[PDB]
Order: sequence, then C-alpha cells, then structure tokens
Amino acid sequence: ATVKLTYQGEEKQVDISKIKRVARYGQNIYFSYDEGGGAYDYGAVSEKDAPKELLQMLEKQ
Amino acid sequence: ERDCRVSSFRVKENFDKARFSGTWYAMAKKDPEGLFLQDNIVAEFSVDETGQMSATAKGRVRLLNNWDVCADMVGTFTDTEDPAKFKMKYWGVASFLQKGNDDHWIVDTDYDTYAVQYSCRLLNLDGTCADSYSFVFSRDPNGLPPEAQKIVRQRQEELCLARQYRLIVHNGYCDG
Ligand SMILES: O=C(O)c1ccccc1NC(=O)N1CCC(c2ccccc2C(F)(F)F)CC1
Ligand SMILES: [Zn+2]
Ligand SMILES: [Zn+2]
Ligand SMILES: [Zn+2]
Repeated sequence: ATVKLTYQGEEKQVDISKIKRVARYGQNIYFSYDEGGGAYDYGAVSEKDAPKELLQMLEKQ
Repeated sequence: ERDCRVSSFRVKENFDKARFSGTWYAMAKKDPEGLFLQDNIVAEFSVDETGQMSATAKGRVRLLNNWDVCADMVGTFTDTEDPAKFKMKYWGVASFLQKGNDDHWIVDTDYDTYAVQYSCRLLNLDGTCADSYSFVFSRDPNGLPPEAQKIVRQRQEELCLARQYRLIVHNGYCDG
C-alpha cells in the first residue's frame, strides 16, 4: 500500500495515493503531499527506481 | 576581451581561501544550458584544518511553473596548480538529487565586497567556451557599491559574457 521513499531527506512510508504534486526534473521524480508547496516539503526518487504507481500519477498529468 | 579562449582568462591573483570564507549572495547569474538554481542563491564557503575548501549552495528550484522549492547542495574543492582554479565535486542533500563535477574559477574578488565566479563546462575546439555559468557574488544580499559594479562589468567583458547576466533576487523564500 505504502512505499519506502525518501521525503525531506528521511526514509518515510509514503502513501502514493496522497501525493498532490509530482514532476520529472532531470533524471529524478520529485513529489509532495503539500498542495501549498512549502519550500522544503518534498521528496524525490530517481526515474529508474520510481514505483510504477508514482510514474502513473506523473504521466496522467 | 577579444581573445575569448578560456585559456586566456585572468583569475584572482594569490587567491586566499581563508579570506574568501563566509557568506556570499548571488546578485546576478549567467545560466549554463539545462537546469540550474533560479534565485535566492546563497553560498557559504569554508576552510577546514587541512586547508581544503568546501561550500554549501542554496537556492530556489523551479520544478513546475506552479511548484517552486528550495534545494541545498554541498561542494568539495580540489586544488589546482592555480590558487584560483578548482575542480568542484557537488551534490544535493536531503531530497535534492542533482549532482555533478564542474571547474570552479574565482575570476576576481576583494573578499569584502564582491566576487566573480566562472565555470566552463564544455569547450569548443577553438578553445572558447560552449557552455558556461557565472555568478556575481556580494557580501550584501541586495546590492554592490558602484566601485564594485564597475569592476564586475570589466570582468564580465573579459569572460566574453558582457550583457549575458540576469539580476536575481533575495526575498527570503529559502531562508525565511
Ligand atoms: O548542476 C546541475 O546539474 C543543477 C541541476 C539542477 C539545479 C541546479 C544545478 N546546479 C546549480 O545550480 N549550480 C550552481 C551552484 C553550484 C554549487 C554547488 C554547491 C556548492 C557551491 C556551488 C557554487 F559553484 F555555486 F559555488 C553547483 C551548480
Ligand atoms: Zn587582477
Ligand atoms: Zn545593503
Ligand atoms: Zn535572507
């Protein structure tokens, strides 16, 4: 259900369902729970390691 | 100014890592190709017991038109035969995953007011630079005194980057 992903530099159990911001930036995918876009409120994973459910959310745009 | 070969650029004479340490605010920048810090760019330079220089760089990153974040990077400088030319290995911390390795030249500084930095990432066959970036740093987050401004303009022309810089703000987005 949740996935081991790094968020604000810390290993967290991330529910991909609740991500509200996602973006490809370079070779990495950045994501956030936060609709307000707090300046450091985000996590990231390399494109190659990204869970498919995260990629699906990204590509649906 | 008319010889634009990176080999022919003067850099800071007898550059002094210790006098350069502390906080430098980027007041203007010349972008390289690709992705880059946007504004609110602050660099903190340090010298350890060994004499090895280090720096942190913080600034705003634009992930999407509607999504601005802040990113921190750390850099470690390997000395060259030239006291002002370094090779800088750098990487993002926390959840910023960008990293790389760039030349890092201190083109000029008075250590108390201003500095001009320069990095050529790709050289043309004829020795001119095909992809560079450059910062104008100030000890003051908001401006440079006119004396400094005159010198900076001269150095930009010497780098063959005259009129290619953009002013960039410091509005607290990443430090308050
Ligand atoms: O280089 C990339 O691939 C990149 C990609 C996305 C966003 C930003 C990026 N890179 C930069 O913004 N910069 C400017 C800061 C620079 C740095 C880092 C750490 C310590 C000091 C410095 C110094 F050179 F500015 F002093 C590293 C290159
Ligand atoms: Zn000089
Ligand atoms: Zn001031
Ligand atoms: Zn500030």
